[PDB]
Amino acid sequence: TSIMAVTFKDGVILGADSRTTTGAYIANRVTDKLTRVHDKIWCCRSGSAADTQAIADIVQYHLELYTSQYGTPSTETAASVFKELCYENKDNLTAGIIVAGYDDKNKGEVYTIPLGGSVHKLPYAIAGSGSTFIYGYCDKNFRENMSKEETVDFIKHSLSQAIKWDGSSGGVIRMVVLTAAGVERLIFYPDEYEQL
Amino acid sequence: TGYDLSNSVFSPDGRNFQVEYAVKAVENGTTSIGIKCNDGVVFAVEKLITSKLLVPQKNVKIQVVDRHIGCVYSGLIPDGRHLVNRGREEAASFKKLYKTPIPIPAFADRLGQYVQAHTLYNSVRPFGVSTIFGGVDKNGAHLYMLEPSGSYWGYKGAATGKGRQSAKAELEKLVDHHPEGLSAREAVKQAAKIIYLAHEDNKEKDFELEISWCSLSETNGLHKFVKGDLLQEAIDFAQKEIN
Amino acid sequence: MDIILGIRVQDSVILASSKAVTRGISVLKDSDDKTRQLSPHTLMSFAGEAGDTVQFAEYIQANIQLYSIREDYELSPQAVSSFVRQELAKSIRSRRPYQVNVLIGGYDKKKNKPELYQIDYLGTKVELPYGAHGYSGFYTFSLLDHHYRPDMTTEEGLDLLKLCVQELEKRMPMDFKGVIVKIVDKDGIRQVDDF
Amino acid sequence: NNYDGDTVTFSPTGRLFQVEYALEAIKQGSVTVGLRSNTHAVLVALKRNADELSSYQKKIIKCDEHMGLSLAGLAPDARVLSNYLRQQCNYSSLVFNRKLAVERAGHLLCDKAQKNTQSYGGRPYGVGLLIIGYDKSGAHLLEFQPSGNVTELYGTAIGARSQGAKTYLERTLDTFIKIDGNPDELIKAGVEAISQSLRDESLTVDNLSIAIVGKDTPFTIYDGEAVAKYI
Amino acid sequence: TTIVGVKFNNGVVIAADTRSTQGPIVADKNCAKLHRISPKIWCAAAGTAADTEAVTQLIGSNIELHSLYTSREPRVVSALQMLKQHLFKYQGHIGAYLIVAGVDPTGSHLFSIHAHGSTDVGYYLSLGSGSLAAMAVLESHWKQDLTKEEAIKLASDAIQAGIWNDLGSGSNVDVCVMEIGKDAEYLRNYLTPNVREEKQKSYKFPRGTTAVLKESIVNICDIQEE
Amino acid sequence: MTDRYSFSLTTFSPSGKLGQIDYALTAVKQGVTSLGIKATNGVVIATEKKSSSPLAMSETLSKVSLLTPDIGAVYSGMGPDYRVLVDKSRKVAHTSYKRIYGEYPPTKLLVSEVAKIMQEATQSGGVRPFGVSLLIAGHDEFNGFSLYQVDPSGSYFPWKATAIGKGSVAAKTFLEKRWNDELELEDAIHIALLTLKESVEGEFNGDTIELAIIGDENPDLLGYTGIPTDKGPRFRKLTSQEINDRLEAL
Amino acid sequence: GSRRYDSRTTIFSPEGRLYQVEYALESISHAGTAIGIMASDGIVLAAERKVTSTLLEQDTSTEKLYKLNDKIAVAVAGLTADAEILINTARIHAQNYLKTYNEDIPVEILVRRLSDIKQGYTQHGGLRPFGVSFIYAGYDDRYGYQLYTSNPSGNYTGWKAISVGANTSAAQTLLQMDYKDDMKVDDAIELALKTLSKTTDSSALTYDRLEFATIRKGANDGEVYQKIFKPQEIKDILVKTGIT
Amino acid sequence: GYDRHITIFSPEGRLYQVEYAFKATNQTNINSLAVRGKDCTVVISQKKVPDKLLDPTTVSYIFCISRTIGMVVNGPIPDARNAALRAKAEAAEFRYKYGYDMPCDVLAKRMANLSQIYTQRAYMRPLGVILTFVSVDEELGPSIYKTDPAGYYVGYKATATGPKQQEITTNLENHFKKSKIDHINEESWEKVVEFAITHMIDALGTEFSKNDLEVGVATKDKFFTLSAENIEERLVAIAEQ
Amino acid sequence: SDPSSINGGIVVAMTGKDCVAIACDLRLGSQSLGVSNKFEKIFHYGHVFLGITGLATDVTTLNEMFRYKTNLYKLKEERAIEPETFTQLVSSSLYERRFGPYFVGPVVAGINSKSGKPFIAGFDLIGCIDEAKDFIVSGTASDQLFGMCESLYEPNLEPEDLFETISQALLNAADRDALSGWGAVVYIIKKDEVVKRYLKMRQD
Ligand SMILES: [Cl-]
Ligand SMILES: [Mg+2]
Ligand SMILES: [Mg+2]
Ligand SMILES: [Mg+2]
Ligand SMILES: [Mg+2]
Repeated sequence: TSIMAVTFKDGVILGADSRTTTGAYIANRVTDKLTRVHDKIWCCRSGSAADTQAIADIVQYHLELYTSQYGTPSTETAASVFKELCYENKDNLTAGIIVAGYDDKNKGEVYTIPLGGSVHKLPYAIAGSGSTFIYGYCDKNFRENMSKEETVDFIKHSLSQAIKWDGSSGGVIRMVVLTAAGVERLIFYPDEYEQL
Repeated sequence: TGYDLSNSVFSPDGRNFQVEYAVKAVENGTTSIGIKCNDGVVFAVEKLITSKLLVPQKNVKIQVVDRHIGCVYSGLIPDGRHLVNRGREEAASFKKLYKTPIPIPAFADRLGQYVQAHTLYNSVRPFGVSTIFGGVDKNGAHLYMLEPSGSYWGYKGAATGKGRQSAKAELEKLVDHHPEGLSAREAVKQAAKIIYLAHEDNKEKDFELEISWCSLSETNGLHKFVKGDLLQEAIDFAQKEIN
Repeated sequence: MDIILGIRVQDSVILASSKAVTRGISVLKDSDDKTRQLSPHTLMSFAGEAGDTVQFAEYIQANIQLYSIREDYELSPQAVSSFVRQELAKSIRSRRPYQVNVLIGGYDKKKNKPELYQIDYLGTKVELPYGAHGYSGFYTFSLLDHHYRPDMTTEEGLDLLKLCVQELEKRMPMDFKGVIVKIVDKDGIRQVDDF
Repeated sequence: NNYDGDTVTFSPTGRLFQVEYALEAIKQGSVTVGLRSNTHAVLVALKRNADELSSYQKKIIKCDEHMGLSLAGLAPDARVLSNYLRQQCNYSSLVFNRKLAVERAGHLLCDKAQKNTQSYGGRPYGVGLLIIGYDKSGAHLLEFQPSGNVTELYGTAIGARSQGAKTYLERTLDTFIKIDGNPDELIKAGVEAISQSLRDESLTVDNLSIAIVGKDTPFTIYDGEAVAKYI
Repeated sequence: TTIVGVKFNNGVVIAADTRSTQGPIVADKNCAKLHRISPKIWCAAAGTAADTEAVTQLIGSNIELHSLYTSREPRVVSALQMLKQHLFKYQGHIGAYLIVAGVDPTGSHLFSIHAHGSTDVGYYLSLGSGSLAAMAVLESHWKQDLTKEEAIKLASDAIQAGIWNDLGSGSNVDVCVMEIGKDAEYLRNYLTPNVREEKQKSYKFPRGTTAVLKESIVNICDIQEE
Repeated sequence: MTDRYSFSLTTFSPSGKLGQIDYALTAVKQGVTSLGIKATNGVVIATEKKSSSPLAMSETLSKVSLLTPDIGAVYSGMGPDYRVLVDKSRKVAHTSYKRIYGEYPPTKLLVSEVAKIMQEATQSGGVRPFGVSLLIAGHDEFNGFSLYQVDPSGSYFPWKATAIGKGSVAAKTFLEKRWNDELELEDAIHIALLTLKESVEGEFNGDTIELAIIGDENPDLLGYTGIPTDKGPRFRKLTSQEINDRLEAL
Repeated sequence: GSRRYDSRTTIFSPEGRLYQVEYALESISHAGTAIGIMASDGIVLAAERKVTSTLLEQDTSTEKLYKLNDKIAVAVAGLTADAEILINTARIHAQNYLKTYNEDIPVEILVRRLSDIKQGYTQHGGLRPFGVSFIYAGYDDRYGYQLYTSNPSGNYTGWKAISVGANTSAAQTLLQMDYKDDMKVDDAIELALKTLSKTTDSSALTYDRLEFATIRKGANDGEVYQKIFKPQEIKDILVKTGIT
Repeated sequence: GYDRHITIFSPEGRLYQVEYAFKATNQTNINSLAVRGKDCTVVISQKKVPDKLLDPTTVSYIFCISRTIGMVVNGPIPDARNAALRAKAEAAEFRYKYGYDMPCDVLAKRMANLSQIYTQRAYMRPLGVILTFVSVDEELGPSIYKTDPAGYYVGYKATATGPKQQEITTNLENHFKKSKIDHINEESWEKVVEFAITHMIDALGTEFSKNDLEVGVATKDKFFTLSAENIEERLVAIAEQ
Repeated sequence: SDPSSINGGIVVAMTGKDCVAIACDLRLGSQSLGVSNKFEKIFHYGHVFLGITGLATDVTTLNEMFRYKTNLYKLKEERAIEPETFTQLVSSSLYERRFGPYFVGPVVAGINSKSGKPFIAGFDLIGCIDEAKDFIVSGTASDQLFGMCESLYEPNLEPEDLFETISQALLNAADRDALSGWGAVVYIIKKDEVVKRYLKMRQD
């Protein structure tokens, strides 16, 4: 798995590969690891697919009930609910979740929640097995307040390398763009990103 | 008859007489008020000096919930404390799960549902307090008032206790004369005046004024008590207006 | 506990049970009676883990004595053995199982017949003409298979039992310090004091 | 009348009769006085005997090294509430290495008494308490009523004929507050106060009970020949 | 076990082989691995056979009650959500691996679900010890906009690949077709390519060959009158 | 915030009457008429859809409910009490029978379970009895067709034909004259419509009458093909058009 | 609180009677009469159905006579629904005993168990008692044929012949007059039906109104057979005994 | 006479506490109305702010239960909010468990079953409210389902609730007797709101300003409430024809 | 150590023309030690026959359990349980102990009294149903029985031919298993008569 979320001028973009493996067998080659917990709060999932799906479903329930009572939750609130589940059930979970969202007040925000259940607010975040290979690349090439096209290129190139070196990662590069304008899905196929 | 002997029993009118009897305990209590201002709220209360032996400034009636919400009440003081203790538990669990401090409308419903639950069963007594509370959240200033039935609404000004009619009239003048709004420092002065004017209903014993406030500019959106020179300035203003 | 034998003859059931109690290095006692009278015509001998054996036997004894008083009636050996089996079968899936093997020798006063039941710690019940638990059967069953007849007298049953004990005393490595022998018949339970 | 069968029922005028009946038990109880200066706080209690063969019922209970109370009303309820105070004082010390504030002790007693007034099956506490203490903000005196109302005071009295002592303290207020660094004179003022509530009986050696706490004084009770000095 | 699911134009098809095995021994040569959850929601099952039957019947039962409560025909997403939350709670100890397919008022659906509670979406799926053999066929011949006839063909070919190449799979092909606006058609033993040849010899014994000790009539009737 | 009613609210009065059960039966008497008739090859259950307003959509309110594929129920009395009993009856058919035996319960045993739930509301702490009488029609392989009545007490009786609620005394007399042991299902439906016309004041048509049958197996209503042993539900609710057709031959 | 509404079902009157038990017995006195008669070679259970309608499906109906196991049956008087709760408990107790001891439950042990359950409802729980009286007819190898009765108090007693429900005073006198110890099942059948025919509040005793059962040790080869009589068989025995 | 204090049968077979809960329903003196369009469901309710000290934005008896479901309440606000919070919780739980949005009619049934429990169990009182649920359901289309303190519920073509419900009901009955259809044949929700307000004016015989009304609108995939300025636009259009 | 092979034993069931057969050995052991030669493993509840192999305490416990349940079934239903219904009861009962199972291999055999149709079924220890047309095998020599049955069996055998086939299947399977044998029993079941036959076999 290779996943990342990146803040930019207009908001935030989540990116992910599409490969799911059981040992060396690719159980699913068209996986969707970008999952919606609210209209403009999404997450990237890494670790146990059962655990991260179970968690995300519970969060989506909590934010739906939050919205019924108190109106739209902040991205910080969504990250907090994720953290509460991950931290309090750390002994029985294997989950590495990046939370990304768009407010109009706060704009694009990214929170990463690693194995322990700690929270870390960052300008961008990388995670999953394939992320190890692009720490160097991402640190050298990330800038703050990039345009939409620059940020798509940054994610595309980054995950292209993560896919190249990590056997656990592969397939299509899915992306989800979060801005004031709305929610845009993007997909990029092997023949496109491999030649970069 | 017998419909008023047990809580949660509908009379043939459709009324819960035990809740209406709790209101009588509220009406018997000292006067308390709330004023919504431009960027915050001001709370004030009448404290009856039963005797010279009461230590001045010590028997504090206004209570803070979290760091941004003030609560004041009239009626049975222990019932009010019990309600604030619950409010603090609700505000703590909200912040624990959702990180952000509890919004004031959210907090208002937490108290409301709890108070309402005490009108559902014969094994409990309704709350013998009306609670005026509020503060500053992300959406600005909010002032609420909550009754023994569990009913609450948002207010521009709020008043309860023995001198409530007097206070309400004074609050209605401020609303008419200041449509653009009232400043925090003005609201402190006006709160002092209103408690002094409302003290004609409890004129036998002398009293002690207690004021608190949350304001985005004056207190950084945190609840604080009005102390020292600012309190004395408000007492002087109030004393000048009655004479 | 080590050796417990049982043999059902024409008109009685004979139970033979070892006298030794060993705690690791030393033989602490050489006169231990590994049996409880459950009712006037029902005897249970037992062998297994220390503590559990006696605790179980006395617990069964109390329950059958309670039944006797409540109904003013002695349960049949079959009924007693079924009750005992269920308790052991209940025990095996517990937090800490009773490790106890039993033989139940009884005389059914209604049918006028001796009856011997073999029940292991798992709750495995079998009605038999002769039975044993542990390694006791390995040495003795070949002799019992050979000599046993259903119409034997009590004296013939005791002589066949002596042959079984002699074979045990010859070929077993452990010194079990002889056996206490008890006979269950129409007149009740009695101990053979010289064996 | 119809609304006094249990604590859960308000009357038509908004009164809780069971609480008021519990309040009545305090008025029947023997007089006890509390008063303080800036340095010390004093409890003085008139103990009551059953007859001439009997002992005098103890009125003062120690809660910690820096806090304690006097009772008036049902003594077993004072034992329940004082035991609760002992535990809360003890919890504060063990967990936070912190002596429990006297104001916070009053808040805890208020909330414990309140729960008994709002639920079915329970009854209000039938006792009034005068808590004295010396904490990080100096000397303190509290008055606890089983309605839940707790009140911080310079001086007070509860029990039968307590109004006489309470009027005296109201006159003497300006004098006794200034008795700093002189424990004997503060006790004298407390003994003179409780004397205003006596009729027929007078203060004897096994009748009187005095307690004191202060700046360099742990909460200590004086009974028997230890109070002969003040008679 | 080999089980597959294949989406097509106006619905979804599932298929399965018919071999159940204990270790290397074949217990049932004509086992039914296709289960009805509701009339138009079926699933193909692999893993521990008791667990698959139990979890299908439990969710099927709760789905039926839900359908009666809501006055609505059951949805595949409801069967999926109930299956996954149950399986997740039991942390993989209920060894059920299912391909869940069906039609409902929302449309046609195809999901997989694993024992630990993870779910998956696809146009073609395979599960079981023959899943790699089946998926090879599916990856070679699947296309978008398959007809009903093409999907049945592809699905049964994928099961055959499992039958012939996987030792854990064998015997026959069961198929179920769930088309929008139609009754689901369960095709039990759709293919039968493994009929045993006639034996060389009859092993019927002469009567009286077996030695008997005792005969008796067994009373199966209740206690009689008179 | 306690449930302090751990004691019976239904008790024996000096005369031996269980007051709350009697008062529940009085509530059933005020309820709208419903009936049941058993034929040789089926059972019919029927009632009036007493619409509380013309703006209400009376199709959304189902007085006749499927409990299992071969069992149906209708009531007289308090509708909300009926609705929750149907929910409990459907669930108990699964939990205490289908999940054990892999088949739906026979009519008499499902009735027994419903009866048990109603008995418990007559003796348990802090509850009143259910204010309904149920008529449960059903089929099973070994008992054939059957019709049962269930009262607030928990008592149940099997009937050839009966009626409950408003005009039950008159309706039962009407059914005694018409019923015989050689009725076909169509004859029973005809008799059901004749009986029900007497207790209805206003409009009498397929939109104001609710009627269902337990009859032949309906493989068209099963929803799937391929299993020979599953032949489809015997319960069928008649449509508004199907009722109006039979009202012309009335 | 809730105390206000509590009837207090488990208290003594000033006279030392249990109010609710006494009122439950009054309820039972209005129920259809049930008669049990014990003979040397069997037991008869006869009982009168209460509701008469021509439209009641009699052949599939059961309000009076229930089977507890193969050896024991009961005749019910009182609330049928209350009886079914207890009957199912007794059925379970019988099977629990059979599982434990591998022998059919002795009649008295079953009767005591049910009677103890009834007793509990009179001493604790604040619930109304069961408005049911049972006649137990059974057989075991210890005491042979046995008749018992239990009532809402939880008291039980053994009988040679007994009635419960309506007109028990009249019924018990008639039984006491014509019962003898050497009596046989065929004679006891005739006595039971003659007694009901005289005590009935109805104009005449007919087959559609009766439930009838016999426990005989007159099964093939020394076994015990319970026989719940069918409607046609009740009609035949009414003609045989000369009542219709 | 304790059969009037708790929910047990009176000798007439009546539950007086249920009947008195229905009377509490009209304690607010507010009338509500709900109607269905082609693509929408509109609910209107009177808004009365008697005190000048009240914040009028916080005075509401319309609730957003889920995205698709709205709920208007006739009855005291504490019981209204009790029902609102529960309906929100039930709608969220349903979506989590069964994987699709709770239908309006199913929520109504659930809340009705909860209300039925309070009529049978003694320790719980009935809530003194009538709940009118509205949505555009994905299977059934525009939907109105109403619940009361008896535990009764039913679907509606249109409905009215309050002190003057009969006058509004008969007005609506007469309109649908003319048109001979189950809905307001109108494309835009704006005009369906204009119909709802117009027919309330005719039935009640009173004129409305922007602050005297409160409006809720259900469309496909969202329910929302109109602001005072959105209502003012509605009132201008009514007056201009 | 393995609970299913401590005591030993086998059951086989077959169908024929208008009949079923079920058969079992009579051995109970404690591993190598032969304990009883009279431990019957086939029981019946009305006209439904249940064979049970595996751990002997659970064999006895389940027999007592299904007797209990079928007795209560009969009292409530007013009819004897059928093979199809009983098979579902066995499955339900085993699966309710999913994570602490009875160590058994049950086999159901009988004829449906209404349809007259021959029925057999088998289960694993947690209740998975194998509903075979032809035959069902169970126990410590199940492999041996699978081998015998697969070659000896042919469909629609008459009762007296089916007796020979099932007997020879059991006997020769048991003689290749250390933990089975010590006698054998064969039930031939027709719609309204059942014959029980004890077989003569080697006693080692
Ligand atoms: Cl519900
Ligand atoms: Mg790769
Ligand atoms: Mg109630
Ligand atoms: Mg061998
Ligand atoms: Mg050998």
